Amino acid sequence: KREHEREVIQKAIEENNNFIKMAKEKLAQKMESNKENREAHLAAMLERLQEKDKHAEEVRKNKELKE
Amino acid sequence: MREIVHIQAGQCGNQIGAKFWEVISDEHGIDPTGSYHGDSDLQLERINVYYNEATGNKYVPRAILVDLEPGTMDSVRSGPFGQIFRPDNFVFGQSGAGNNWAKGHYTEGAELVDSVLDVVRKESESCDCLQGFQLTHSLGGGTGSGMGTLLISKIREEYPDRIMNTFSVMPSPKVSDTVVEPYNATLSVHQLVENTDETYCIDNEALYDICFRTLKLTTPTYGDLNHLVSATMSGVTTCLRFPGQLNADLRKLAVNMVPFPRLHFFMPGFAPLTRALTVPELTQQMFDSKNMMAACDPRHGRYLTVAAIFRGRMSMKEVDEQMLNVQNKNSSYFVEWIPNNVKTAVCDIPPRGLKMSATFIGNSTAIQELFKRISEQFTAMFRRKAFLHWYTGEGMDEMEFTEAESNMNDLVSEYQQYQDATAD
Amino acid sequence: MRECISIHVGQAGVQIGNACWELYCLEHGIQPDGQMPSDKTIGGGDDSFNTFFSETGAGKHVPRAVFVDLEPTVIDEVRTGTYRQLFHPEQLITGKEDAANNYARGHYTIGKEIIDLVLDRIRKLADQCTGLQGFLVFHSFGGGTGSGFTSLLMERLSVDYGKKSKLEFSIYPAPQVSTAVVEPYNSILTTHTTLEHSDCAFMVDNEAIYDICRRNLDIERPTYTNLNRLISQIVSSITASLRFDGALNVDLTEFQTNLVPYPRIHFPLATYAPVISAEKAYHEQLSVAEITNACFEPANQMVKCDPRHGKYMACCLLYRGDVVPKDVNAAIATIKTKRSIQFVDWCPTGFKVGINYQPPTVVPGGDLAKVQRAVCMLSNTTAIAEAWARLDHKFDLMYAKRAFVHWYVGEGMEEGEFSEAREDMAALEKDYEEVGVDSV
Ligand SMILES: C=C1C[C@@H]2CC[C@@]34C[C@H]5O[C@H]6[C@@H](O3)[C@H]3O[C@H](CC[C@@H]3O[C@H]6[C@H]5O4)CC(=O)C[C@@H]3[C@@H](OC)[C@@H](C[C@H](O)CN)O[C@H]3C[C@H]3O[C@@H](CC[C@@H]1O2)C[C@@H](C)C3=C
Ligand SMILES: Nc1nc2c(ncn2[C@@H]2O[C@H](COP(=O)(O)OP(=O)(O)OP(=O)(O)O)[C@@H](O)[C@H]2O)c(=O)[nH]1
Ligand SMILES: Nc1nc2c(ncn2[C@@H]2O[C@H](COP(=O)(O)OP(=O)(O)O)[C@@H](O)[C@H]2O)c(=O)[nH]1
Ligand SMILES: [Ca+2]
Ligand SMILES: [Ca+2]
Ligand SMILES: [Mg+2]
Repeated sequence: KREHEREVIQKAIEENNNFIKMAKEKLAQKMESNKENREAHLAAMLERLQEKDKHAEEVRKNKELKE
Repeated sequence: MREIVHIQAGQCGNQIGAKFWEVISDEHGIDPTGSYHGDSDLQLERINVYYNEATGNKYVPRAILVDLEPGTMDSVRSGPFGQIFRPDNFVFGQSGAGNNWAKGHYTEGAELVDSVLDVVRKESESCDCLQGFQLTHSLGGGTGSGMGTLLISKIREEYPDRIMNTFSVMPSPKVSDTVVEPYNATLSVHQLVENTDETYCIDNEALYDICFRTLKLTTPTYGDLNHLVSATMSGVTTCLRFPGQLNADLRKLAVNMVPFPRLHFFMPGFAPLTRALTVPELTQQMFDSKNMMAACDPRHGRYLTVAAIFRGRMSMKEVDEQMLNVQNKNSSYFVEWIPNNVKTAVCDIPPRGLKMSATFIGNSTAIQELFKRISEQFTAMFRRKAFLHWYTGEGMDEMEFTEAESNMNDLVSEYQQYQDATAD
Repeated sequence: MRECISIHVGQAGVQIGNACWELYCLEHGIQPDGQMPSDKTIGGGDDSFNTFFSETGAGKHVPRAVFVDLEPTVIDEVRTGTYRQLFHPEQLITGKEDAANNYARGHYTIGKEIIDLVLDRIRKLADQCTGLQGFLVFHSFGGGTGSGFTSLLMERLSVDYGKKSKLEFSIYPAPQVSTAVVEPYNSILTTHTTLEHSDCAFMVDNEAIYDICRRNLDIERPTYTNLNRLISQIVSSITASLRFDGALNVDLTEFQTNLVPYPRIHFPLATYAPVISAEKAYHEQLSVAEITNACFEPANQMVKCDPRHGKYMACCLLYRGDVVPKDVNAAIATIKTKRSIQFVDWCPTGFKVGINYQPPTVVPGGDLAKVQRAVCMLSNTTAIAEAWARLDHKFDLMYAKRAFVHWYVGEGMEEGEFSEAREDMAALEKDYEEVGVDSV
């Protein structure tokens, strides 16, 4: 009975530590995935705008050639 | 504070832009010298949104004036409230655009854009917490249409996570016969679809029809049209300029109004058009096609979202009841798959002259009628490949014209798609 | 010991917090400067009001509270308002840019920039406690900060304080005073994320509070001020057992043991009476039986739903004022035989009763009549699920078209988080169905 008493108190401690552990890990992975996603969306947006800048160059370059 | 940076490009851009500043300056009680002489503390509560506070208790509009010719900005400097603008914020060239979109967006405009960005950057760096940008311009002319849309792309490149808002004046043969305007409009819409968060469609066709058929003034002037535009611009910015709970900033407005990124072109409305009106009268008129600043019948489509703004001392109980009554008796015209898509604001402070007024902001699928009108005028010329030497000579090819056309055609079909969508 | 720390998040949470702490001060005789003449022990004490108020050497009584918003304008009103001397500057935390009615911004983009600072300030409060009991968290469902930042905070609090109890006061959205079309999104998202981290949550339906103000107080168009003062009376009744002491008093943790049969079934329905104007309370003494009877009138509920069409798993009566057990028991006997009160077969049918002797107080210029006695009923009913169903339906209507979803995806979220949150709400609805079914 003494041993069972030790197991119960230890089990209560473990499940509390595990709850803290799981919540910590889930939050860390969510933050990281969200960071990657949002930066990926910004990168895509900027890249599209970069393409417009390049296109504008080909336009002006195409003008002086035609002259 | 959450500052907004205002940019006005081209003749139409600076014209309606200056009227805007004249009107709201009066509402916030600031004179042409930048001094405040108001009667309510509500006037200065959020004045930092549009104004910078210089020493000596001076209020300077956070505004940037742009054009490829010096003429337009001269009349602005000479006009009332002309001296209130920051002298260094006047950025203009000498060449001009000459109703050529290609010159504004690729040639002349590109050579002046860096000078404009420098000013935008100076203003933006001085902001406690920048909201975003609002641009006034026309889609018919070359500078506002061409360089205006170029400025949007450039600003968005340096401020990717800020809100980009425009007041776009749509061309109409009833007002201007420049002929190449359908081209400049389509090329512009092609840009606006991709790079703006929210655009107020100010339709010159609607403005003329209101002045002629409603206000009963034959041979209307640009003063008459811009009177409606300034009244509209005042209304749609009321929630940004005064203490409020609903749509108090640009991003919250966009989140309530834009369910899909490309569908961000709004139909603005105003009542009454000029005894005072009752709330039932204000409400019914604002949802009326004759009160729309865009030539589109809302009963030819369905509302995705709506923002209503009542101004003046009135019963909020009456407002709530009437707004509910409008949605109930017109449920067919509101998409069922967006619950509670109509939001209402009430500001105690009325506009000048009126005891009370209402401003309408609708994201209606019926806006496709405006684009269809432009598209038909576009294809009427482009199928002939007429007048294309203005643009090809600047380095453009037919490829861009086609893509701009089809993208605008896509936008139209996308409205029809969500118009035809159902819950079951 | 047994301190409680209150956390007020976003506009709704902050403004409701203003109402509660003002009401607390009046109930305990605490002045706006924080002084309390009746408190003879200076610098500290073990009194019941000390669960919510700490004390300085200068005799100031300070709320064990933190206010947090992603924008400044709402909390600035607190900083320069009537009770500005009550709060230490570091208890009031503000950013510059809000969540713009976007859960994603509140939980991620904007929230992550200020979360550590908030946790540091909370830690300072906790270090002053000799026996911290738990947290009371006030927030809206619909707001970007109320939804998004609350979820982040609750998750972080579980990590830093383990299973230390966390109670919620959550403002459920209503069209009469809503400010965003995406509130059903924000509501499902925060409910999913928070469900594992909250031990007990009291939902307040704004539409329910709105109707009660119009009907019972005859207010044509209720403001937040009207709603909040009513909500404060209900919150006060719920925490009265923690802040006062009496021979017939029963702690809130006592009711909580009865109110939460399973971890996920922790959403009590609150009902409060009497709500009545001064004009109508005059010459109108409302007895124990009358206010108790009103608790079973659905129109007096904090959430719109029909308990008469569900099953009870628990029923608690929180009385305050001139109330004796004799009259309470008599009133309960009548109600049992004349009301539609059906219990599940696996729980006892008795009503948990607690009585606090100190009568209700009202704020000056308020709408509520000052009454000799009041009661708050806390019931655990399956009908509360109806509130989930209504939100879930609005969620489904918009999500089937992916409307407004790009606003969330743009801030780094994935559609999988939407479907995952919605699935959890589906399971919650099923859970509430199953607990109601009779035993085999
Ligand atoms: C002339 C002038 C000269 C000046 C032109 C101003 C302006 C502003 C800028 O936008 C462009 C336009 O105007 C462009 O305007 C065009 C030239 C390039 C000019 O080119 C640009 C720029 O010039 C000319 C017009 O389109 C004038 C319109 C045309 O209706 C089609 C005409 C009947 C037509 O003769 C029959 N087929 O009634 C006129 C009706 C309009 O009058 C004007 C006033 C008259 C007009 O102010 C007020 C508006 C509010 C309106 C109602
Ligand atoms: N009862 C009550 N509800 C409120 C109050 N303030 C806002 N709400 C409700 O809360 C919801 C909006 O959320 P808010 O709390 O205002 O937004 P927030 O938490 O500040 O988050 P963001 O502003 O988006 O960053 C709406 O349903 C409002 O009706 C209030 O003072 N009392
Ligand atoms: N409502 C209104 N429309 C204008 C005004 N000025 C020009 N427009 C319209 O703008 C179009 C021409 O664009 P404009 O601004 O003149 O060319 P830009 O200088 O290159 O931008 C025409 O279709 C006009 O009808 C104005 O003051 N008010
Ligand atoms: Ca003491
Ligand atoms: Ca009445
Ligand atoms: Mg807020």
